[PDB]
Amino acid sequence: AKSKNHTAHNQTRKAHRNGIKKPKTYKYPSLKGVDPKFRRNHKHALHGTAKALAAAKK
Amino acid sequence: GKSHGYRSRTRYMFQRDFRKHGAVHLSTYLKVYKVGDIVDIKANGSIQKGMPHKFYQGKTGVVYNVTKSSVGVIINKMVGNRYLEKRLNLRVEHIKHSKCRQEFLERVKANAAKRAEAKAQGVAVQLKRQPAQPRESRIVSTEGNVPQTLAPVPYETFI
Amino acid sequence: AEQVAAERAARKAANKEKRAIILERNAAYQKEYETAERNIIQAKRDAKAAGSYYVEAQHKLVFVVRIKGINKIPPKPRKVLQLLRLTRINSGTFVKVTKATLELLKLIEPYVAYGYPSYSTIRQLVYKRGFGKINKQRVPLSDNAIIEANLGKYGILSIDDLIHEIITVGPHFKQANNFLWPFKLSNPSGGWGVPRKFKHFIQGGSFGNREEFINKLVKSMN
Amino acid sequence: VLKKNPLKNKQVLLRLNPYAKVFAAEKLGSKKAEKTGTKPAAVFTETLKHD
Amino acid sequence: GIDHTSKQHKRSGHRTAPKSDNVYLKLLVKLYTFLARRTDAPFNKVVLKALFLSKINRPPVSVSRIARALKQEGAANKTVVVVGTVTDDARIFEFPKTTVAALRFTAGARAKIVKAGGECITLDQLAVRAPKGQNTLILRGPRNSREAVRHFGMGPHKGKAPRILSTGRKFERARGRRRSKGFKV
Amino acid sequence: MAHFKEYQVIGRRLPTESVPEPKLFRMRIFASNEVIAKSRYWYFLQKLHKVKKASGEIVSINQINEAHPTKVKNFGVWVRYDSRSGTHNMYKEIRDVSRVAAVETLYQDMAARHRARFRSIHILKVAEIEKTADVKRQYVKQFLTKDLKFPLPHRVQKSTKTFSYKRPSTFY
RNA sequence: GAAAUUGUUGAAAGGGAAGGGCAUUUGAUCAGACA
RNA sequence: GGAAUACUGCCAGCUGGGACUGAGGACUGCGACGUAAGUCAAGGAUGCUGGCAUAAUGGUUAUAUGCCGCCCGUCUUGAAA
RNA sequence: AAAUAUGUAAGAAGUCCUUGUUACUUAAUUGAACGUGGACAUUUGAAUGAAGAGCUUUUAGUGGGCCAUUUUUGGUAAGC
Repeated sequence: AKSKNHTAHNQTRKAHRNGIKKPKTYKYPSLKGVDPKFRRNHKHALHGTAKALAAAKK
Repeated sequence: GKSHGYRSRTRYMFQRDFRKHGAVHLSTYLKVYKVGDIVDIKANGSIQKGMPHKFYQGKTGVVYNVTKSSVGVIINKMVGNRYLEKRLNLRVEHIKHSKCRQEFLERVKANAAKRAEAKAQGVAVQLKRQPAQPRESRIVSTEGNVPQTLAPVPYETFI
Repeated sequence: AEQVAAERAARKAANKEKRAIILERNAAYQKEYETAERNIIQAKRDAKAAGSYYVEAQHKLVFVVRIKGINKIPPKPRKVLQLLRLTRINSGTFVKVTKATLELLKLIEPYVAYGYPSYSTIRQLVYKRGFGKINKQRVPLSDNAIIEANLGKYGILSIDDLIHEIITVGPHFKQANNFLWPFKLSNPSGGWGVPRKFKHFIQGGSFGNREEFINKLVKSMN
Repeated sequence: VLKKNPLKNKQVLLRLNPYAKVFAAEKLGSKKAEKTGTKPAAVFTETLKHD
Repeated sequence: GIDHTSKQHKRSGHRTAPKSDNVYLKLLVKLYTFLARRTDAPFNKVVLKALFLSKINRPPVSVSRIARALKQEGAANKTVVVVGTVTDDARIFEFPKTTVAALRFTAGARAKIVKAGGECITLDQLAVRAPKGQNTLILRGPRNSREAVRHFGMGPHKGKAPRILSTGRKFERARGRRRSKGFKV
Repeated sequence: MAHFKEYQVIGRRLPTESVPEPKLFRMRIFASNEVIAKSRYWYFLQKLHKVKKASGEIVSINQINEAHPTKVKNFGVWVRYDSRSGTHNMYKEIRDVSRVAAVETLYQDMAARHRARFRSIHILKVAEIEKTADVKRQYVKQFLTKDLKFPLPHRVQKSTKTFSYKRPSTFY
C-alpha cells in the first residue's frame, strides 16, 4: 500500500493567496546580539546627555 | 539514507577561484565596516572559521554589529509565506562592500548639485531619471553609401 | 425673492467664456495637427529630391487590446495584464512607449494585440467609449464640466484637451490616461480576418506587434 | 439617465467641442493641399529599380 | 469573464451601527449622524465610530486619568470628552474644576467631580455647547490592560501568560520551563 | 501567404560613436503588407551579417510596381526549400505577366508538388528571361511555338437552378 | 377515513420502455378590465 | 511629356431600406437654432387611426411536433456503471 | 560559460553643516554611537498599477489525489 512521498505542487500558489509580505521594518530596531561592551557605554552616554539637556532647559 | 549536512551540495560553491589560491590579499582586512552599511556575502573557501551557510551565498544585507574580527549582518529569509529576519556572524573575509549603494550617493550629490545651481538661475530642475526614449527622426545620406543589394545564399554542404 | 434671474444670468454669462476659451484652443490644435502632418510629408519629399532617405521618429504611443480570455494564463503574464488594466477580453488602453514598457509588451504578446493609433481612431474612442474614473466610479464624460472638475488642475478642461494630451504625449500623460476608464470594446463587425486568432500577425494570426493596420481593426470593434 | 453617442447626434456634437460648428464651414476634411512640383533625385530611381 | 484582483462583495469590516438594543443609545447615534453629515468637522466623525465600539473597545477611564490630561500645556480649560464610563480613583486627593462629558458616571466618580466644583454632563448636552467640538479633548482608556490580552500570541520564547486554572507549584513549572529539567522553553 | 506585393527594405544597423555612416544594406522582399516585409528583412540579415532587430533600424520601405504589367514574360526562379529530410536547391521557370504573379504561382506549385509551406521556401533570385531558346523547361516551351492554337473540349457549363428541362451539351 | 393498491365510468395517447426541459399548434379550462 | 484609374487613408460628407428596445414620471442641468418673442432631435415616446370587450391576448393542463435529456443516494483521483 | 529563474538599491527613518554626551576607543576631542541647532519639499530622486494600508482574535474542513505542456530518474515498454 505505497503512497505518494512528497511534492511541491500548489505550495507556491498557497503562499501567494495571502501574499508574501515585508518584515515590517521599524525605527530604533532591537539591540539583541550587539556588542555588550559597546552597549554598556551607550547606556551611560544617554544618561549624560539627558541631564545635559535637563540643565539647559532647567 | 539521505544527507543534509551543514556543507552539503557545496562542491563548487566553496572553490578557490582557479589560479587565485593561497593566502588572501591584505586589502580585505583594512576595509572598515560601520553600522548601517550594505554588504554582500561571498564565502571564502580558505577561511574555515566564521563561514556562512550555503543559503546566504550571494545575498545582501545591512551591518548591525561590529565585533573584533567579525561583523553582524541582517538577512531577510523567505520562510513559507513570510520573510524572517536573520542575524549572522561573519568574519571580514567572507564579505565585501556592495557597489549597488555606491553609485546612489553621488547621484544624491549630483541631484543636490543640479538643484543648487538652478535655485539661482531657474525653476524646473528636471532632476528625475528617465527610461530610454524612442529615437527621433533624422535624415539618412547615401553620399558614398550606395545601398548594396543582398540575396540569400544557396544551400552548400561543405562537409 | 432674489436669485431667480440674477445669478442665473451670471451663470449663463460665466459659462460663455469657457465655451470661448475651448473654441479658441480647439482651433489652435487644428492648425498644428495639419502642420505636423504636412511637414513630415514635405520632409520625405525633400530628402528624396536631395538624394537621401528621411526616416521618421518612432511612435511614442500604442493602443493595446487584450485578445486572450481569462483561463489558463501563466502568473507572470497574468500580473503584467493586471498592471495594464486589461482584466477582460476586448479591453483597451493607451501605453506610453518607453524602454520599460516595451519589455512589458513582449511578455504578454501571445495574449494582446497592439499598434500605433492615428488621430481618427483616438478621437472616435473617447467620444463613444470615453468613461472617467471619479471616486472609484465609472462616470461617462458626456460634458466638458466633469472633465474640468477632476482634471482641470493639469490644464485639461475640455474633451479635446484630453485627446490632445493622448496623441501628443505631454508632461501630464500619466494623469490623463489613468483618468480614463479602460475601454470596453465589442467584437469586430467584419470578423478578425483570419481563420485562427491565436497566431502571430506575421505568421497569419492576430497578436503581436501590429502597426497602423490596427486602425482598421479598432474601428471595427468600436 | 441615457448615454447619447456623439458623431451621429448633432446636438451632442455641438454641446461637446464647440469648434465642430465652424468645422463644417470650410469643411476642414476635404482641404486641398498646395501642389508642389519637385521631383526625387536620380540616385533614388536606379536604387528602387535595381535587380 | 473578469480577472479579479481583490475579493468580490467584500464587506468593509467596520461597524456602522451599534449591536445594542438601547433606545437611548440609538438616539445619540441619530443625533450625531446628523452632526457629522452637515458640519464637516473632524470631531463629530470620531464620536460616531466611538459610539459603535463594543464593551471591550470602550475601557473605563479613571478620574485620575482625566486630571493628568488637564495638566498639559494650555489644556486646563478644555472640556474632557470620554465615550464610555468614567470611574472613581481613590489614589488622588486634588482634582481640578474643569467639566467632563461622558456616557456613564459611577456613584464615586460623579460625587468627586461635583464636590470639586465640576460639572458632569451627558453627550447630548455637548451638542448644544460645542456643535463643532470646539475646545474639546477626547480621552479613551488603555485597551491592552485586559486580562485576555496577555494570553494572546502564546508560543515558544514569547512569555505570554499561558492559559491555566490554578497557579503555584506542580502547575506548569516543570520540564519546558527551566534548564534543570530538560530545556528552557 | 496572401495576395503578394514586392517591397524594398533598407537597413542601417545603428551607428555607434566609433563607426559612423554604416553600409546601408538593401534587399527585395515579396510579402503581403509592410508588416511582414520588415519581418522577412531581418530574417535574412541574421543569415548574412552580425545584426538583429534590436541592434538595427529600418531606413525606408517602398513598394516596387511592375514596369510593364501588361506584357507576358518568361521568368527563371531559383529557390532554396527545406524538405522533410535535408535541404535542396531548385530552379523553376514560370510564364506569367508580372514578377509578383510569378511568385504567386511558384508558392502554389511548390506546396502542391513538394508539400513545402511558405516558411520553408527561400527566394534566391527571380529574373526575366530576355531571349527565347533559353527556356530549358518543357512545360514553358510549348507556348512559345508559332501560331499556337488549341481547343477546350468538354465545356462544363456551370448551372444555377437545381432542375434543368433540357439535356446539357458540352460543345465548344 | 389519507397513501400504497383495486374496480367501474369518462377523457387522451401508444411501431423494442416510460417519465423530463425549451417553444408552439390543437383540445379542455380559468381570469381580468369593461368606467 | 501630360493625365486618368487602381490601392490605402480621411471627412465634426450626403442619403435610402430593415431589426430590437420606450426604462424614468412637476420644474431645475448642458446646449443649439433665432433681431426678438421663443422654439428645438437639448438630463429616457409621443401623436393619429382601426379592431375586439370576447376566448382576442394571457395563465393552467393534456396531446402532438423539432431539438436536447443515462439513476438516485454513497465511498472515491475517477460512477449511467 | 549562457538563456530562464534569484539577492540588494532607486531618499525626509534623506543629504549637508555646526558642536554636545560617554565609564567605549585613540599618542591625542582622534574615532565610534546617539543627540542639540540650522539649510534643502513634493518632477522629492525610474516605469506601471492599486475595489486602500496596517494589525488582532477565534474556528471549520483538509493532511488517499490525478491529468497535461516542458525538464528528468528507474525500466524493453506500459493507461507503469
